[PDB]
Amino acid sequence: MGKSAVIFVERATPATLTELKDALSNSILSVRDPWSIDFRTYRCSIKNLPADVSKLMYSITFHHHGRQTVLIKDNSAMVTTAAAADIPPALVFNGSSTGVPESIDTILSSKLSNIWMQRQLIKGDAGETLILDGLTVRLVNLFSSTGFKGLLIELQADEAGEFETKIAGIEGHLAEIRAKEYKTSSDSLGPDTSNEICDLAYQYVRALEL
Amino acid sequence: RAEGPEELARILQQLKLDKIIHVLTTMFENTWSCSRIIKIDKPIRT
Amino acid sequence: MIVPVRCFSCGKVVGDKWESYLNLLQEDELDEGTALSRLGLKRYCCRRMILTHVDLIEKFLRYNPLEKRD
Amino acid sequence: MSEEGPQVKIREASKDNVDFILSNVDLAMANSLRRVMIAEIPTLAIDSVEVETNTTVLADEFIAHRLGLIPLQSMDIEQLEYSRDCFCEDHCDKCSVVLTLQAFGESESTTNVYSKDLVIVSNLMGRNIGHPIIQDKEGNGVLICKLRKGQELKLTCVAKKGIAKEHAKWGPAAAIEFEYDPWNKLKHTDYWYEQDSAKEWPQSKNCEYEDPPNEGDPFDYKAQADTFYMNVESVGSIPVDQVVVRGIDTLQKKVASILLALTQMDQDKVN
Amino acid sequence: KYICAECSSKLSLSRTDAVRCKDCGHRILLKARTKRLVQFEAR
Amino acid sequence: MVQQLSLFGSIGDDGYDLLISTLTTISGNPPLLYNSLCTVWKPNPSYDVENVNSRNQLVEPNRIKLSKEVPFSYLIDETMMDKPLNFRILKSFTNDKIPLNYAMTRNILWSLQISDIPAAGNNRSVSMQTIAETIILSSAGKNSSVSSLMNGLGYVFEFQYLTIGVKFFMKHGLILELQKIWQIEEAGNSQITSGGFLLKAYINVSRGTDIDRINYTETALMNLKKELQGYIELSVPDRQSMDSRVAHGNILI
Amino acid sequence: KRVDFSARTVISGDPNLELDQVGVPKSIAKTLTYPEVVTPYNIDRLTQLVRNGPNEHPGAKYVIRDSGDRIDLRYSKRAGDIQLQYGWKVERHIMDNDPVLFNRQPSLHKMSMMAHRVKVIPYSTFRLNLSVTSPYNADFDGDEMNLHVPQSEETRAELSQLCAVPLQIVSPQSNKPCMGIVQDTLCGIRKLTLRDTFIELDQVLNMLYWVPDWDGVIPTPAIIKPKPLWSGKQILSVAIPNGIHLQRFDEGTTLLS
Amino acid sequence: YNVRMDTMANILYYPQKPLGTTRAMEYLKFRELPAGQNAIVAIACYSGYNQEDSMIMNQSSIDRGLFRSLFFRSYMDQEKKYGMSITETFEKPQRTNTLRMKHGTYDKLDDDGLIAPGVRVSGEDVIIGKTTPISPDEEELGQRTAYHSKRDASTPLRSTENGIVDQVLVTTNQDGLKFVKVRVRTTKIPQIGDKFASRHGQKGTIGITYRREDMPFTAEGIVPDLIINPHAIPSRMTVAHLIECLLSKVAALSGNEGDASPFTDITVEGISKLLREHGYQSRGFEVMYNGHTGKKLMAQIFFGPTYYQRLRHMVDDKIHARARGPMQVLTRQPVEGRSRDGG
Amino acid sequence: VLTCPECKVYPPKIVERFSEGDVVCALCGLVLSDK
Amino acid sequence: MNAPDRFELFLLGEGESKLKIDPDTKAPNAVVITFEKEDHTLGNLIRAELLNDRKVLFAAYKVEHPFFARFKLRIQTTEGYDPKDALKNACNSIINKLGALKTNFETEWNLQTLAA
Repeated sequence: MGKSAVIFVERATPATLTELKDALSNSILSVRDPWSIDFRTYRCSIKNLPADVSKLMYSITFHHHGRQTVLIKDNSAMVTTAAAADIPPALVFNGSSTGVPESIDTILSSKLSNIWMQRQLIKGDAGETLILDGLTVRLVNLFSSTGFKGLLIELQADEAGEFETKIAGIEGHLAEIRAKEYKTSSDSLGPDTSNEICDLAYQYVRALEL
Repeated sequence: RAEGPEELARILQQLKLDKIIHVLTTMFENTWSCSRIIKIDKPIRT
Repeated sequence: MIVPVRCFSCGKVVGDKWESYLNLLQEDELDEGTALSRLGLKRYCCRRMILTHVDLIEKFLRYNPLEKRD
Repeated sequence: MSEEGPQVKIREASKDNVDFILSNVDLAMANSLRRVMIAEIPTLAIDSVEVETNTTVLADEFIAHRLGLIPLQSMDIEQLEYSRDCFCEDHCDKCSVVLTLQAFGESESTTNVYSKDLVIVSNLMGRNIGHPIIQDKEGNGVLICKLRKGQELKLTCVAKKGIAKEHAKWGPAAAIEFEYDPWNKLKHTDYWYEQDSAKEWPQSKNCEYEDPPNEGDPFDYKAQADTFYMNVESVGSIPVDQVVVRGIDTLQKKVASILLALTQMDQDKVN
Repeated sequence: KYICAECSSKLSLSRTDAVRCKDCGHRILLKARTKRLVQFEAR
Repeated sequence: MVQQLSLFGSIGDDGYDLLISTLTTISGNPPLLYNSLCTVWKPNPSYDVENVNSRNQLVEPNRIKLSKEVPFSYLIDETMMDKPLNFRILKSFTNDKIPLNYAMTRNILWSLQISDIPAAGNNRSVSMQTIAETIILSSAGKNSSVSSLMNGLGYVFEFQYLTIGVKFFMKHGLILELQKIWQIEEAGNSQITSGGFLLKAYINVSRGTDIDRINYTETALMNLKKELQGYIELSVPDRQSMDSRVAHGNILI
Repeated sequence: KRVDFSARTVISGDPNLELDQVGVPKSIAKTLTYPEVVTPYNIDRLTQLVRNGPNEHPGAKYVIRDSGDRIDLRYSKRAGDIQLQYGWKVERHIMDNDPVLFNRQPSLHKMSMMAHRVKVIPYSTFRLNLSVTSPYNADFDGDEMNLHVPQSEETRAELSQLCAVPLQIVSPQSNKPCMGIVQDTLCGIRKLTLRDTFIELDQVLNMLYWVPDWDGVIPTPAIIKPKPLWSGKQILSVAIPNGIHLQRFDEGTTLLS
Repeated sequence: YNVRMDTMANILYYPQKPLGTTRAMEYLKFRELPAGQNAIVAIACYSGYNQEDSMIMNQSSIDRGLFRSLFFRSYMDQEKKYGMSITETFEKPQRTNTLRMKHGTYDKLDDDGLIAPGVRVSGEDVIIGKTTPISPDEEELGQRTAYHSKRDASTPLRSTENGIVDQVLVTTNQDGLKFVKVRVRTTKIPQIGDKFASRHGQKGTIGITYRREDMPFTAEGIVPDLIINPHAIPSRMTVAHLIECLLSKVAALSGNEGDASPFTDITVEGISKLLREHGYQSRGFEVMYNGHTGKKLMAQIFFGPTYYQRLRHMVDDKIHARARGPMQVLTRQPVEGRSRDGG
Repeated sequence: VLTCPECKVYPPKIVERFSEGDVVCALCGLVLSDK
Repeated sequence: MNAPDRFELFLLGEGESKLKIDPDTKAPNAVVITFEKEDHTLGNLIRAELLNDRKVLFAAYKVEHPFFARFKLRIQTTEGYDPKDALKNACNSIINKLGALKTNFETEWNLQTLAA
């Protein structure tokens, strides 16, 4: 079972990504294609709500994992696809689907706009992915509406035996570059049920919260 | 899809060069970690 | 109408100095130019703010929003 | 010492004013520095008011506009967030400050409502911010309104973070003097005279810091503007040295944003 | 609710009562501002 | 999102077998069995949606359809494993009773779908309807379930039904469906399409702006209808019957 | 008689606008319309315009069918629903480079009612080039002028091929130009071309960039050594087209003035 | 002005008594109720946005409260008594028993039918609820239903007027009928298209506004509150404008009221002498730098305070457009009137 | 009596646009009577 | 009222690129670069720095209308040298100069405080 972790640095500089790319250059084995990610928050527009019912809904869009959206609310996850190649053949065959769906963000922001309204949008484009010995590291700069926000690091490994050691090593590597205020997370949404992309989205939410 | 005789000659020269490079790189890897990331601005004087 | 808080031209603040400026005029019996310069008003735009102010708030105050005649 | 870079000579300083010379620098750089020092440095100011009781002789937006210009301490403004970015609804605890104003004219003699009576009721989280700026001897600060017998005013204020490119209320610098070439060696200005131009035009205080030109010297057609004389005064919210340093930092961040966008676009072109 | 015009006395009037003040007997009556402050957005 | 161009009709079960043969004579394809299960959800009345812009009518509340395929092992009783799994089994599906009951469907709790009333005007020869669709692949969390998800969005369950029928694929992407519909409640199961089959022939268009394609689709549908003249009458249904907004309640069945 | 599809507002001056272009405020552009016909060449942009709605510029306000029925887009929720066909009409807002007719009262002569191309701008005033204020006998201390919108293709062609500002320069009352450089541009073009005025490198570069018809060639200076300088006549000659010849001899001027 | 419910009223936030006053003003009381403000004016050419009587203004000055005016309006209504029965009532109408209701929002009305002070009214809202009883024999040609026992007679706001209701008054007239008066407040801020004038027949409109960074500045960091064109001086021969500028500058620098009465002994040379005592070029010129690049300007600039008045014509009251709308009863042509959205 | 010929709903819901001289059904947006 | 919001001066709209580079069709090795939400403060600085490179031939900027915050820059350099590289060098030099200026001012201010 693969494991993943996410570390977000808030006080980063524009050139910190290059600094961390060069500081790891000795162990860098290869480089792969760039990636992107989107992060929306939707708000509840109804006022007759109970106290225990949350008001937000976080939508995370993964571009490299085959164009998939994940909706998060109160530690509850939902995974939607929008590509014609991800459709289970039964739904196509029986007639439950017309074959060319839409992203759930269009549905939230077009038809249900009287229940949910957008509040923010944080984007990340042209990230870099590096293959190290039994590890893959992805770096990207986060841009909000106002401007630069911070640095995002996501780590993924296939063997879970020595994940903590790798996390500690990367933390130390950030330490020599004097990035001392960083928030990390490797939590799991469900102890018994393990879905990789849902756990990744939950870790993103836990890292990016203010 | 090559267009020029000079282009064809350059293509064949590069063919010989990178064929030799591939042969020796395979020789090293079958025994060695090369680097495919480093690019130097100025070629090293012979 | 109460004294403007800020100067319309150089961004400075003159609002708080009105009370102390009025003091120098009759307690110390000074002239207007020296009193204006005593409070750090050096650009003539700040002197313009303080010097030419019509204080109309002391007339509305003897009055009520209910029953003016004609 | 950094001998390859811009040089600076401070001659005078105080809580409000800094008076200095900037040498070995282009004219474009000094002009951009002053433009940024006036226009693009964040500060904390009142951005919304809601009123409960108004038995005064003034309007409501009148007092709102008067409140929107009062200066408040904004030393640690780097730890607040733009309210358009904070995930909170309306105003946050991390993306706003809140004050309250209450006054009542119990006495027969009229009572002045100053700015010392703004009381902060939100949680500051140990940040030095939100205090009103007071510069007069008596400590009363900006006078806000006037009251009589039987008149009351009650209202609540929300103060936020912004720049001066959207309203004049967030500006931390009053007026900055910018001079150079007091002898007109470069022939940048052409004087207007009746009889003798050398006498009608007074002399700047700065002439003592350069040597007068000699009539036997032909016009030097190779010089460039290199020495500037500046003076900067602050409204009071930010210390003036911090005004200069933050202007330099903001210019640096703008150029770095340009650099980052260019690198991103080059990576896109690589694809 | 309402308010007198001379002494500003606090009065409450129905839909049928005479429009007069009880203490001074004047014929000029003013309203009272909305006690519950209501927030608005200028659009 | 598609523009679906459709024509409707119905037949009595007596001719059913005959009809099937004729279809195979035209299409050149054999029928394929299928089934499905649809659940309809409506906005929660406990929540007051003042956001409906009453002075402008920017939007009106609507109903959401969630569909799923169910294996035939839930629909075949102990008397029917002997027969092979083909279309003839539909001949035994004439009773209002069905193996799938309320408790099993409650135990189950996909494709999410929203639609609008067809286009107005009397110069339309086929029912043109707009559909917005998405797919739910999986989920997780402490309350991972369709019911909990739709309550999180703000919707509640209204009813459900079960469709069983056969499909014919013809040229140009034309799909012809023969259906039987069973409404399901705790009180029991009732076949609304009693003693007959509901016939629906339709095509999908991916982009509504392309008009050459839409004209071609209408030409194909009208040619198909003119082929079946004298056997079955294919007609445009009532525009006011295919309206699924919450304010007004009716259900074409 | 009174008419429809018209507006009236004060004027102002804009030196950055071209000669035959008028700045139209945003709201006045949101109120007046134009009935564009849906065709294969515009159905995508027109569809996006209908989706935009009537509260956004650009947008649309009504949709007319083939049969004459007209659907108000505001009440009909179908901004995202109406599918357009060939021959329908979208009543869209007025968009950049739409011809308009523009005048000032009293309209004493032919040259007081001229055509213009629109440019949508903020704020509440109209914008004009500072050289058309002579035919209109208008200044900017409170004058209001009138705007009329054509509603067809023939009418638009008439406004674009007959009444355009470019075609109204040589007036037929006295067979001489009715427009020219006026006021402060005239006061400046004279201070520029004295023999006294010399220009350094950076300003010459900026000035040559400002001329939108430049060809990327830097004129060789007139004083190469000991310092490169340019004369005002040299930079101003860039605006003047090529092939223009002019001779004028004043009092007491020889071939070396 | 606080009490009076006039049909219209304009008030200025901060009025300033002029720096140059005639001696006669002490009898017109113009230093008690002024009508303008002392504005720093630089006569110059700058970017070409002030030609043909336009002017350029400093936007930071606008933001700090220069030339900002309150506006006050009022409406009246009363119950009419046709015959012996009261044919008009002040009560909030209900759609159950009323016909011909207006599209305005009746929600802001109280139970008395009168809105309360402190509510942001807007376009086409109603502030007075008036209902007319109708005799049963009167039917609107089939429009009336069984339960529509009354008609609406409310008074909506003018289509453009926005602001906050400021006062409501209830009284009775000579006949004892009820009487309501509503006063509404608003704030007006200068913008492109307004109208300003000096005391010498020199008026114009704002043509563009600039921020303090693009404004040319002097070596002392002073910035002109407005900039006018010099092509307005020669043909008008308003030398008194220049003399007023010079004398006001000297009075501001010195700090005492400067006489400018007619037929007196003050001369131009005398005030120029008094000017040079302070340290400025005698003819009022000054050295100013470009705002964009920061260079020096080749020509010096005439600079100094003046007095300006904000006239009564705003662009918000002159702007009008019409696509379609109401017609006329007889000729069936678009109606007359801007407030009635005519052609 | 004035009814929408497409909604066919009784009693009809109708809004008059005075500033445009139109009568508009409040459901389909159709324009019934002009001027 | 038609007054646009002020925050459109410093907040990019969605789908807006802060830079846009377009080759110039008239002169070889020339590019036109549009900057958004920026004014003379940046363009003057960048052009004055680009005028110091001996391999840079042409460098000029303009702000077409004072209503909108955006401006155009035009660069032309010698053969075998990329205008984007010239822009990068200019930005690096400006950043180094500003850093040196900040260090000098801090040293002088601290010395004055010691002498205060």
